[PDB]
Amino acid sequence: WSHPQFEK
Amino acid sequence: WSHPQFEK
Amino acid sequence: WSHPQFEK
Amino acid sequence: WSHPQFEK
Amino acid sequence: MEAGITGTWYNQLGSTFIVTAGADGALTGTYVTARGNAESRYVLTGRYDSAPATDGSGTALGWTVAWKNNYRNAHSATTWSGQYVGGAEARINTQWLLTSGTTEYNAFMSTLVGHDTFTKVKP
Amino acid sequence: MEAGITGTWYNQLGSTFIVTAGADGALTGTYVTARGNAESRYVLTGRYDSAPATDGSGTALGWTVAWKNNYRNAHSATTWSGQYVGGAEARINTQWLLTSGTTEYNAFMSTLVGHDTFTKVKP
Amino acid sequence: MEAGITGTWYNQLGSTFIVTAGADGALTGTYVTARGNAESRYVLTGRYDSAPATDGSGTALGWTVAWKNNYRNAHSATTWSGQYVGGAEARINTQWLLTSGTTEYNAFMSTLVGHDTFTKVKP
Amino acid sequence: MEAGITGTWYNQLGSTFIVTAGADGALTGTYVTARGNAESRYVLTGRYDSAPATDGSGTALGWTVAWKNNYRNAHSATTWSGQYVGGAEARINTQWLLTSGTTEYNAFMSTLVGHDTFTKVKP
Ligand SMILES: [N]
Ligand SMILES: [N]
Ligand SMILES: [N]
Ligand SMILES: [N]
Repeated sequence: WSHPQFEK
Repeated sequence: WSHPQFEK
Repeated sequence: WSHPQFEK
Repeated sequence: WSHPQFEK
Repeated sequence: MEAGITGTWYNQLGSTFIVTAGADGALTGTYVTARGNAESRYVLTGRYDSAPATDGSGTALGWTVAWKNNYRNAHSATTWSGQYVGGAEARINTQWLLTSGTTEYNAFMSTLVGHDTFTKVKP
Repeated sequence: MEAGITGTWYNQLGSTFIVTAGADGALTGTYVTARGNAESRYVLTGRYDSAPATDGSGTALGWTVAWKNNYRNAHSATTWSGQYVGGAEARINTQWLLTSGTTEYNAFMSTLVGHDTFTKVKP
Repeated sequence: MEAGITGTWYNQLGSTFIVTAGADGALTGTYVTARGNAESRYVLTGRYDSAPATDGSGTALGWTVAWKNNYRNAHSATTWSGQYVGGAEARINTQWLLTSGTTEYNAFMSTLVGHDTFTKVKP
Repeated sequence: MEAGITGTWYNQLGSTFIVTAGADGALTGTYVTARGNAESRYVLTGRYDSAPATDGSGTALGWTVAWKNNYRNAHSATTWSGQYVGGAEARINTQWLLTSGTTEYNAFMSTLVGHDTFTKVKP
């Protein structure tokens, strides 16, 4: 779903 | 969550 | 050393 | 050819 | 003559690999997940070195399964890249990449990597 | 209907990917290295998702080239695992694994990894 | 003397890499995700070749970020493996592996792979 | 409190991993290749999740070895990305990337990939 490495 | 390659 | 995938 | 990570 | 790749291979987690190696370098056949029912069966296609080195350790090959059949669609594809090694301990050593179509490519859960060892008998 | 994958794709380093996506999920065609002569042409086979998500980012696919033709044999195979993304900036985003047959598998230079972006026009 | 690695590097997607290369081969510093607030800051440690080849293309290095700080914990770690290339187009070319702790290792979403190019100025 | 990572780990091919996991998420210690002499010893640094999920399968970590010591320099760096799993069958499951500095990055032998399982006792 979500992970800080790929955050916008 | 789920994917056929890893199904038990 | 060499391989076709990387040839110039 | 050779590299310490794979040495016998 | 005589690739030793044709036949049934088992990974260490219950999955099955049924392949024919054609004279020409073609791999064709069926990947069956551990569930081992009709829903679990997927087409595989790939290539192998039909003329490996005589000194060498093994026969380079690779194949692809797109995770879509008549029953279900996981909108993804795995490629296995590896080497067949013959002898009484026959093996296909692989590393794999699983890409999902749906996922924005430079986001979380785009491409997974792992490894699989295939043997002629189950563990 | 209408995969947008069929045709000619170019990576960023001079290589060419000529593929037909069949109704059924088959990929077939020819990989041409940057040298772009007869010696540089290799069979490719793979699979793709013939029914991608309508919301989704893209179409999962993969293919294999065994680096053997009528002219030469590098005793190796590369698999590309990736996703087709359509639109006026059409792309195939991939990661690849190159395995050499000859190399003892758990030694130096067994399996290489990298990435390739394919576009409808050269850089 | 003079590694050219010390300083601030930017990937192509908004993330920041602040590192000091010590005389000894140590990499230390801070990885900042694209959100670029306090919550987005993570410790990084790694190593580099403090005596690269004079002919060579570049300086081998790697580093790890465990995705835990004072604010949040994604129970995961990424490693970047790559090479620094100097000149007016200075670059760190990397491939990365993201492993999640929580995930049964030989299941879905255990280890992700991708690539990042770092430059001295943002895109 | 009590990571279970601190100590000596053995891979399946004769290599040794001596690490201390600090309160803070630091990994430090020494990687010893299978030759197991002074020349075979390299610094390792990395990170781990100092607060893993209580439900979870494991503890995410990674580390880097730059293949340079007082004796020799292979102008390269390996990163291991993985997960510690505790219990009487304690394990560190990893995948690794080996990058060479010297090699033009988008050429042959730039980045290798493989996997290593570490256990508390040799095979
Ligand atoms: N972002
Ligand atoms: N299974
Ligand atoms: N080329
Ligand atoms: N060894």
